[PDB]
Amino acid sequence: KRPVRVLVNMDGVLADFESGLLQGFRRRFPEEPHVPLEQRRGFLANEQYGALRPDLAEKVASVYESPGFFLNLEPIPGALDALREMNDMKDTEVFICTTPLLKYDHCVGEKYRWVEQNLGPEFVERIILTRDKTVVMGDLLIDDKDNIQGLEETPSWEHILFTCCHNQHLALPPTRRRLLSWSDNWRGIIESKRAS
Amino acid sequence: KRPVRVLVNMDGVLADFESGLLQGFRRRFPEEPHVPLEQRRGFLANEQYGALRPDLAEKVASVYESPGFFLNLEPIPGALDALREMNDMKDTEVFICTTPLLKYDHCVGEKYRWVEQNLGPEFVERIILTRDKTVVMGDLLIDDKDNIQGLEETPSWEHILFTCCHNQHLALPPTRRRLLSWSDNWRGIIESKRAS
Ligand SMILES: O=c1ccn([C@H]2C[C@H](O)[C@@H](COP(=O)(O)O)O2)c(=O)[nH]1
Ligand SMILES: O=c1ccn([C@H]2C[C@H](O)[C@@H](COP(=O)(O)O)O2)c(=O)[nH]1
Ligand SMILES: [Mg+2]
Ligand SMILES: [Mg+2]
Repeated sequence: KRPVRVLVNMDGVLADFESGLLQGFRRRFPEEPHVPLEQRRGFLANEQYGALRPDLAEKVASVYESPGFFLNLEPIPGALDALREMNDMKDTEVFICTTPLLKYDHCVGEKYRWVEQNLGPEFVERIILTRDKTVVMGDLLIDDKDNIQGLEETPSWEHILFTCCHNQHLALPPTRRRLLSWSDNWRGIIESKRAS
Repeated sequence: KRPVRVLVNMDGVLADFESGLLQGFRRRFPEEPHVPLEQRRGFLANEQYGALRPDLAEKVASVYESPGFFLNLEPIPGALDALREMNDMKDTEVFICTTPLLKYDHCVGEKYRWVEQNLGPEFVERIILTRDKTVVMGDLLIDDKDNIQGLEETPSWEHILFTCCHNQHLALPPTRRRLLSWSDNWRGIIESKRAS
C-alpha cells in the first residue's frame, strides 16, 4: 500500500567528496604525503591523514572547509541518472539526507546550491539536513558511512551501505546489505521493502 | 522508559519572524500599507499583503529574501530560557526543526548562524532542516503553523500549536492542544507524553 520512502545520502553517494578532497589536497599541498583513494580506510579522511602525520589532519580539513569545496564536487558516477529514475518510480518517495559540517559556513548553503545545480530545483525541496539520521523516517537509507548512530535505537529504515573507497575493505555481517555502485540493483532492493 | 523527543520549530517559536518582517517592511516601504501584527491572519504573510494589494506580496517577500533578515531576527520572548531549560531536562531530547525558503541563498546559512549566536554551538548540532516535518520522528512538534502537511499520513509526533499573531484567532477543535507562550506550561505537556 504505502509508498517506499528512500533516504539517499549526499557525500559519498551523490557527491564525490573523496575525489574532490584528494584533488584539492594535492593542488593545495603538493609537497605533502597524500592518501590515494584505493588506500582510504575509515569514514573520516582527516583522521587517516592525522594518523599519517598529526598536522595533516588540519591541512586536509582546511580543504573541505574552504569556500567552493562543496559547491564544486563532481557527481558520483551514475548518481544523477539513478536518482532521477528513482524519483520517477511510482509509489516511491526520495529525500536527500545529508550531515553538514559543524563548521557550517561554507557547507550548508553550498550543499543546497549543489543539489539545485546538479539535480534541479525539484530536488532542493527534498533536502533534509541533520546530524542525526536515526530520527528521519524512511524505509531505506543509502549511505556510505559504516556505523550510523543517533538517538533512535531502532531506526525505521534499513541501512544499505553504499560502496566507497573508504568502506570497500570493510567486512560486514551478511545481515548488512551493500550497494556496490549505482549500476548495482537498487531497484530490487526497493522492491524487497515494498514486499514487507 | 524512552526519553521524550521534542521538535521545536524555529520561525514563530524561537525566532520572531513576524516582528522582524513588519519592522523591515515599514523601514523599506515606509509609504505602503502594512498589516499590524494584531491583524495578521494565516501562516503566509506574503499572501495577506498580496490580498491587500497584489504587488505588496513581492515587496514583503523581498524583505525576508534580503541578506541579514534571518540572521538578525530577535528571539521570541522567553524562548532561549525555555529551550535551555528543556534541553537540560533528564530523559528529554530537543531538536530544532525548521523549513528553509526555496530561495535558500540568504536563508539556510543565516539560520545556522542564528542558532549559534542566540543559543550556542551545542544547539547547532540539533538543527534539522526539512520541507516535510512529518518524516521527522519525535513525540511533540511545537510549531506555529496551523496545518502541517507532508508525506507521512500519521506523523509520530503530536503537534502543539504555538500561539503567534497569525494563528491567535484560529479556532481549533478541542483535540488540538496549544502553547499560549513560553510562559504556558510546556513542562506539563512533555510529562503528558512521557505518561503514554
Ligand atoms: O574526512 C571527513 C569526511 C567527512 N566529513 C563530514 C563532511 C560532511 O559534513 C559529513 C558527511 O556526512 P554524511 O552525510 O555523508 O554521513 O561528514 C568530515 O568532516 N571529514
Ligand atoms: O510569509 C511568509 C511566512 C513564512 N514563510 C516561510 C519562511 C520560512 O522559510 C518558513 C517558515 O516555516 P516554518 O519552519 O516556521 O514552518 O516559512 C514565507 O515564505 N512567507
Ligand atoms: Mg556520506
Ligand atoms: Mg514556524
